[PDB]
Amino acid sequence: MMLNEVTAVPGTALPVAEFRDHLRLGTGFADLGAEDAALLSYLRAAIAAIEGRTAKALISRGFRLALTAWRWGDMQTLPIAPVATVTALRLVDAAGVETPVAAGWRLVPDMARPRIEALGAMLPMIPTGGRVEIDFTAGFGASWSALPVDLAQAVFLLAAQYYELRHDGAAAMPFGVMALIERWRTVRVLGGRP
Amino acid sequence: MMLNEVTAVPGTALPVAEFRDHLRLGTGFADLGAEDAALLSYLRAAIAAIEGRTAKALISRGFRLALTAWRWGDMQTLPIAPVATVTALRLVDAAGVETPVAAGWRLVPDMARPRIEALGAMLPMIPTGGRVEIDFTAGFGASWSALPVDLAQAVFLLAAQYYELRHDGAAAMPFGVMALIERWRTVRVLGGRP
Amino acid sequence: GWASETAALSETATPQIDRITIPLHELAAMPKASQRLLDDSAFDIETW
Amino acid sequence: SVTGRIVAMASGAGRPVWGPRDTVSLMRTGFAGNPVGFRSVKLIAEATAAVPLICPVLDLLRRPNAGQGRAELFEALIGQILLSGNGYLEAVCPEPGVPRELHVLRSDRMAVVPGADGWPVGYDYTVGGRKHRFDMTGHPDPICHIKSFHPTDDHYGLSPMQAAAVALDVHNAASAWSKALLDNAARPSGAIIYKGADGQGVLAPEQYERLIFEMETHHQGARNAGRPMLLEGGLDWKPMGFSPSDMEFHETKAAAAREIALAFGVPPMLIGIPGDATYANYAEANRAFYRLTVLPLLTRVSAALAWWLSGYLGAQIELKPDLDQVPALAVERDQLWARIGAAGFLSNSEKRVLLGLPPT
Amino acid sequence: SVTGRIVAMASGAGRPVWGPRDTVSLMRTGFAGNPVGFRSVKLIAEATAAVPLICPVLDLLRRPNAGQGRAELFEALIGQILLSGNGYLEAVCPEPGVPRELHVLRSDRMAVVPGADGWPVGYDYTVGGRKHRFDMTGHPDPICHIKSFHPTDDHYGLSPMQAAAVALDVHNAASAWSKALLDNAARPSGAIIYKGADGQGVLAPEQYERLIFEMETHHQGARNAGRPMLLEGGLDWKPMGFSPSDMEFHETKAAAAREIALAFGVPPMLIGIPGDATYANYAEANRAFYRLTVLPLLTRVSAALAWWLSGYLGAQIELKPDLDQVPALAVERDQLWARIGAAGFLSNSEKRVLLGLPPT
Repeated sequence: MMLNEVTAVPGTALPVAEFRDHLRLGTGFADLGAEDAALLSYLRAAIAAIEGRTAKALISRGFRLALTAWRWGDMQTLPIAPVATVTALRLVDAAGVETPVAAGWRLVPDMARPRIEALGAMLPMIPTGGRVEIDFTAGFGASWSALPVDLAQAVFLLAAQYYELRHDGAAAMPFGVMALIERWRTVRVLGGRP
Repeated sequence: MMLNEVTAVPGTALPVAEFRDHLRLGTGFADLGAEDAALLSYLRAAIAAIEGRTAKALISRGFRLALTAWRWGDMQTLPIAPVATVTALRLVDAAGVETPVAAGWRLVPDMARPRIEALGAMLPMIPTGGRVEIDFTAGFGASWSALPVDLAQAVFLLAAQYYELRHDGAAAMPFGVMALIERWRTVRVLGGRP
Repeated sequence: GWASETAALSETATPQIDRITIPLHELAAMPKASQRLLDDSAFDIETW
Repeated sequence: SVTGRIVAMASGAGRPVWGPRDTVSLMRTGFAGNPVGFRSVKLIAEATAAVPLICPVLDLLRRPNAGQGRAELFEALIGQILLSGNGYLEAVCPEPGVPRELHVLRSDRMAVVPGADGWPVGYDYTVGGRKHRFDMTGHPDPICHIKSFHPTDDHYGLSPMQAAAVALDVHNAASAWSKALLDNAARPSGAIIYKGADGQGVLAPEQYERLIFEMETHHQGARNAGRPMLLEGGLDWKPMGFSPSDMEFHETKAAAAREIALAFGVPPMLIGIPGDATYANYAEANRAFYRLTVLPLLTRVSAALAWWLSGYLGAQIELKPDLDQVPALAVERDQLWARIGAAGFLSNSEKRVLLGLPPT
Repeated sequence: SVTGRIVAMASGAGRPVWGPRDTVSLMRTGFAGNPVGFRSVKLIAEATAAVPLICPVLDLLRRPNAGQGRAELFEALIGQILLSGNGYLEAVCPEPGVPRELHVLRSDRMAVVPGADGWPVGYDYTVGGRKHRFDMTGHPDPICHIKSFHPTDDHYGLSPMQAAAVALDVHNAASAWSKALLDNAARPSGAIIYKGADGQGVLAPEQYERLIFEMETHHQGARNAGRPMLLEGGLDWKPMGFSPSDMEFHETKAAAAREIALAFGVPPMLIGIPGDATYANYAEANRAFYRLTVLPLLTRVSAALAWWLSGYLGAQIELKPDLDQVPALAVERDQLWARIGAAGFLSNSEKRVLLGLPPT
C-alpha cells in the first residue's frame, strides 16, 4: 500500500484570485501580482494539511494505489475517501507483465467507506511476489466550485494563517479551522484483526 | 451512500442584500465597501457549517441518495432532515437498466427522523450489485424567508464572523451561534446494531 | 504443469472460488373472503 | 372427534402443516453445539435403549433392518423425540402381518396433513423439494407418530429443547465469550512510555532496536522476572493490569448449564455439571433419572409400539418396560424385598406372590 | 427403505460424501493438544477393551491381525468413534467364512457413497490422491460402519469432541494464555528513575557502570534483600508490582476442563480434574462410568460386531458385554447377591436361578 499520486493539481484550478480577495491585499494597484508565486504555495500547503487530517482529496486528481496483499479477503477499503470511477486494477506479475483485469470487481461509493468489494466472493488473486496497483481518480470535483464550501473555508482559514505568520509563533472560534474539519475526518473504532 | 447534491444553490436565493444589512445597517461606517461576491462566499461557508452540524438543508436543494444495502428491513432514515416529496426511487441494476418504482413506499416526513418506511414489511429489494438510488428534495423553503428565523440568525452570526476576522484568531454569548444550533441538531443515542 | 528436473517449479494458480447469491424473494396471495359467504355456503371455502 | 372435523377446515384439509420453523437450527446450536445439551439427550436415549421390554413382535424390534440394531433404533427414536418432539417409524410390509422393517424417519423433513376429520390422513417426507405422501387412509397406518405433549398444537410435540432455547443461547454465547476473549484480547504486561522533551516524541530506529534488545534479552521471560530496570529521563514504565481476570459469565453459564439439564429432566449429578448437592449418593439420582424422565418416557413410546404394531397382527399385544433387573431400581427392590421378607407372620407362598415370583 | 430412494438422489448417487472437513484438526487440537480431551478418550477406549464378551467368532477378535491385539483393536476402534463419530472395520477373506483379518480404517480418510436406495454402496479410503472404493453391493458387505447417533446427518456420527469443540478451544487457549504470559512478560521489581536537573537527563557510561555494580553486587539477589539504598538528588526508586499475580483464567479453564469431561461422559473424579464432590467414594464414580458412558457404548459396538460378523457365518451369533466379573460393577453385585442371599424363604435352587448359577 503506497498510494502515490499520478498527477498533481494543475495549480490553475486553485482559487488564487479568490484567496487574494480573502486576505485583504489590495484592490486596484498596478502591481497586483507580486504574491501569486507565494499565495498558491500556501494554498497547496493548507490543502495538503487538510487532506491528511480528513483523509479527503478535494481536487479529484488521479491516484495510484500500489499494493501487494489484500487487507481483507474481499473488501479492500481505499484510503482517499471521496472516489468515483476506479479506472484500472491492472494486476502486475512477479516481474514485468501488467495485465489489466475487469476481474468482476465492483465499486461501492461512500465518503466514509470507499470500498472496492468483489462480486465473485474473492478479488482477483495476486501473483506471489507481485503487486496490484489500482488507478482511481478520487476527490469532490474538478474545479474549486464543486467542493463543500465549509471545507473550502477551512482551507481559507488555514492558508490565511500561514500567510500571516511565517514561523511557529503562538497566537477559540466557534467554527474554526478544526471545527469545520471534524465532520470530514474518518471516525474509526477498530484496532482489531478484522 | 454517496449523497451528492444534484444542484447547488443558485446564489441569487441567498440574502446577500440582507446580509449587507446585518453586517452594517443602522450603525456603522456607512454602507462602506464590501466585495459583494465575497459576502456570498461567506454565507455559503456559514450555511455549510450549519448544514453539517445540524444535518439540515436550509435552501431546499435537490439531493440524490444512492446507497447499496438497506440498513433496516423497512425503515431507511434519511440523513438530511427537513424533507418533502421523494422525486423518484429509481432502482439501477449492476449494468444500469434503471427501472424506477412508483409504489410500495410512503415517505413519512418529520424534522426528527425522516423515513421511507415501506408498506407492510416489504421494501424494494436491491439488485445484486445494482445500487438503489433515491432522489429527494430536502430543506425548509425555496426562498430565504421561509426559514426559521433563529436558524437564519445563526448563519448571520457566523457569516459575519468569517467576514470580521480572516485567520483563526482568538476573541460566550447567551444565544450565540452554538446555542441557536442545538435545538436543530440531531439527538441520537444509538451506537448499536439497529 | 509438467515439472522439469532443472526447473525449480513455480507455484500455480489457485482456482477462483465463486459465491453466487440466492436472493430468496417472497410470494404471497391475500384473497378477501366474506364472512357471511364463508358461514352460509355448503362448500369448504377455507379449503378451496 | 366431532370437534376435530371443525378444526381441520380451519387450517386447511389436504395441505401440509409444518409447525416449528427453527427445529433444524436448534439441533446444530443445541445438540451439536454445546456439551450440556449434547450429553443430556445422549444420557436419556442411551438409557431407554437399555431397558428391556415385556411382550414374535420383539423379534422385529431386536433386528429391525440392516445396520440399525435394537438399541440403535431407540437411540434414533428417542433422539428425535427429545430433539423435535416427534417420533416416526416407517414400516415396510411385504408380508401382511408383523412388517420386517422399521426406520426412524427424522422429524426435520416430515410434515403432517390434517385431512378431512382432523385426524391425519397424510405424512409428507420432504427432502430437497421431493415428497413421498405416506397414506393414513387405511387400517395398518404405516407410520406411528409419537407425540410429546403439546397443549397449544394439535399435531406435534413440544420438544424440551424448545423450552430451553433461551438457556442454550446463554450457554452457547457465554462459552463463546471466553473463547473469543482468549483469542481477541491485548493485554500487555506493561508499557514503556516515552514522552521526550516535547509532549510527544518518537525514538529513532537506532534507539528503538537498542530498546528492543535490552527488553528482549534482559527483561522478558521467566528467567528475567524482576530486573531492576533503570529508567533515564523521559522513559517511564507503567505496568498494566487485567482487572476481570477469571470468571467471565462464569455463574450465568453455570446457571444456564443447569437449566438445560433441568428441561430434559436429567439430574445435575448424573451429567456432571457443578452445583449444590441435591441428591446424595447416586443410588438416588440414578434412581430418580429412571423414574422421572426415562421410564415415563419409555412407557409412553412402548405404549405406542404396542398399539401400532398390533394393527399389523390380529391379536393386540401389550408392550411395557420391564421395571425389573434394571439396576438403577435396585434401591426400590431392596426396600420391597426386605419389607416382605421380614414380615414373618404371613407364610412362604403368601410372599412369593407379592414379590413377583412363580409360586410353589 | 421406501423413502431411501428419495434422499439418495439429493446427495448424488455414486459420488463420495465427505461430511465434516475440520475433523482431522480437532484431533490435533483437541486430542493431541490438551490433556483433558486426551485423558477422556484414553480412559474410555482402555475401558471398553478390557470388558470381556460373550458369544469361534471371538477367536478372530482375540487375534485380529499381526501387531494389533484384541485390546489394541478396540482402542483403535472406539478411539475413532469418540474422535470422529465413525468406526470402520475392514475384513480380509482369503477363506470364505469367518475372515481372519480385521483392520480399523481411520475415519479421517474414509468417505461414504449414498448409492441407489439411500443405504451405502461405496466406501472410499482416500490417502493422498489415491482411492480404493470398497463395494457394498454384495452380501458379506466387507466394512461394518458403526455410527454414533447424529440426528441431522444421514451418513455419519456426531463425535462428542465436536459438541465440546468450543470448550476445547477455551481450555487450549487458557492454558496457552499462562504459557505465553510466563514467556512474554516484563515485570521489574522496581525502577531507578533518574530525572536530573532538567526534566530529562541521561547518566554517563562512567556513572552507568557505577550504577550497575552497586546494583549487581549490593542490591539484587536473595542475599541482598532489603538494603537501605541511599538515593541522592535526582535519583528515586519506584517499586513496581504485578497486580494479577495468580489465577489468569483459572476458573474458566477449570470450568472448560469439566465441560470437556462432560461431553465424553467421564465423571470429574475419574479423570482427576478439580471440582466439587459430586460422586462420593469411587465405588460410585467408577460404577457410574461403566454404566453411563462405557457399557452403553460397548453394547452398541458389540451389537454391530454381532451382526456384521454373523454375515460371514451361517448361524447368527449374539455378542454382548459380560456385565459379570467386570470389577467396577461389584457394588451392583454385592447389592444383588446379598438381597437374594438374605431371602431365606425361597429355597437353594430357587436363587441359583436368580443369581445366574447352574443349579444342582
